[PDB]
Amino acid sequence: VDQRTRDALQRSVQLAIEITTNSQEAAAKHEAQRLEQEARGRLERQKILD
Amino acid sequence: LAPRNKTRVVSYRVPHNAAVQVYDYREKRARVVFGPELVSLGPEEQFTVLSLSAGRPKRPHARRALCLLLGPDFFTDVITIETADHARLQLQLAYNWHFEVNDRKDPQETAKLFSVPDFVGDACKAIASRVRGAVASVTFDDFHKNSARIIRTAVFGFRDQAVFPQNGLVVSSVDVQSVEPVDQRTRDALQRSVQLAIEITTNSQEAAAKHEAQRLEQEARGRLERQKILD
Amino acid sequence: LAPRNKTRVVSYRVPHNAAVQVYDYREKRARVVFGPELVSLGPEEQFTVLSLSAGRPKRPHARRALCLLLGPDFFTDVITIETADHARLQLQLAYNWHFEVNDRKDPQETAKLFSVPDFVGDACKAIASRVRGAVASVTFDDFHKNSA
Ligand SMILES: NC(=O)c1ccc[n+]([C@@H]2O[C@H](COP(=O)([O-])OP(=O)(O)OC[C@H]3O[C@@H](n4cnc5c(N)ncnc54)[C@H](O)[C@@H]3O)[C@@H](O)[C@H]2O)c1
Ligand SMILES: NC(=O)c1ccc[n+]([C@@H]2O[C@H](COP(=O)([O-])OP(=O)(O)OC[C@H]3O[C@@H](n4cnc5c(N)ncnc54)[C@H](O)[C@@H]3O)[C@@H](O)[C@H]2O)c1
Repeated sequence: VDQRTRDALQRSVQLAIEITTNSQEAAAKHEAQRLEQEARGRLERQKILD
Repeated sequence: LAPRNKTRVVSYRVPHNAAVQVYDYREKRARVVFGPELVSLGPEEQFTVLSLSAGRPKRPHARRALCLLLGPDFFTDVITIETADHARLQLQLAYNWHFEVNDRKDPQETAKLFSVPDFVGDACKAIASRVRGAVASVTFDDFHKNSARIIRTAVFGFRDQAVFPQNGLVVSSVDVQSVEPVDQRTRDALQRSVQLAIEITTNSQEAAAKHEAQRLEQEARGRLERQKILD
Repeated sequence: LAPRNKTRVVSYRVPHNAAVQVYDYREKRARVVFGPELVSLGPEEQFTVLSLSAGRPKRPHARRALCLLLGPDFFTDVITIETADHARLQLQLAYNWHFEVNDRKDPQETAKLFSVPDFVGDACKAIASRVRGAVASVTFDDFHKNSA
């Protein structure tokens, strides 16, 4: 019945959306770091072979 | 239009896959007429007029009719629900139904098609209550990624069809059409999510290109050093 | 146009790969006429008019017709979907269909072609629900590279 209550719940749903976007950005950052380290390791082994 | 002749036998042509109910108030005898037969009233018989539901949010008392069509039709309803994350969002569903009349010669089975005089509003509010109840304990992300299975489990049970045994109305399918948030801020927040996904994809292709460039650069450098020592 | 002679036998020429349904309300007998035959009504027979779906987003009740064409045609629909990355994007699809009539002499099989009086809106919303449901759990990059 109270409008303030519904307005308070809108902040809850926008915080849930912000949480989901932060989660996908963190997953992308960790995949980027894994590929970066794999390429760096292959590059170092190739420099020693050269 | 033009007036009808009150002295002529009042009659009506029942379509294919339809039925009418008509009770002889004098001779005390009911009959349900199926198929594409032509129905002609006796001197004291009357029709059973069906007050049905229609419209886009399925309001009641919106389509009065005279015969009952029991074919594989569908009707579509708009359902506003809210999730466990308090995400208000509205749906558009589609409901394949038909009537299972086992025997058309049975006076007791075929009477039950008119046992429920608003077979559309009943089924639509029933499926609305079921879907609304099951989604209210499901978060927004799970619902967005799995909303076919959620609603198909909410409507049916533990089952391929949702039979309604008061009148024999099965519901054989549900077809979700449009799921969008009621709140504009919600949609605006999701636009930032999709543009971040695109930026992630471009950063991934740029990193892959950089690592391929570094591999070719080191290979050429190694061949150059071996050639300088040979010279 | 010019008025028709009400006293003449009302008749209609069914095309190739088509059918009509017509029920004799007096003699209590239905018949489904196939092929390119010419159909002539008895004194109490009537046609079954089909209210179909048409248009670019496939609205309902947009093309009333009289005979049923059961050939290898296609109809095209526009489907707005959304992916697991919340990418709203619309499609244009094309649906090769035909009717499988095993026996044209069977009164019960051939009655079922008119069992569903809007065979276009039904199939298009059904394929819309299926595609919309399956793509909603697939990310945007996978869908763009593998959407066939
Ligand atoms: N198999 C199919 O896919 C199929 C077959 C026939 C018709 N259709 C059409 O699909 C459309 C869906 O639109 P909607 O439901 O959003 O519009 P709506 O909500 O206004 O339709 C109300 C529903 O009530 C039903 N109805 C009306 N009068 C009736 C009677 N006398 N007896 C029994 N049932 C009756 C109709 O079939 C319709 O589906 C219908 O208008 C219908 O003509 C589909
Ligand atoms: N094999 C083929 O590729 C082939 C064959 C014939 C026609 N076509 C044409 O392809 C076009 C596709 O356009 P669209 O579907 O976007 O336009 P649309 O969506 O307006 O067409 C509606 C569909 O309903 C069908 N239809 C109309 N009246 C009918 C009846 N009485 N009985 C049975 N079916 C009926 C038509 O075949 C058409 O495909 C059609 O207009 C059709 O003429 C293709």
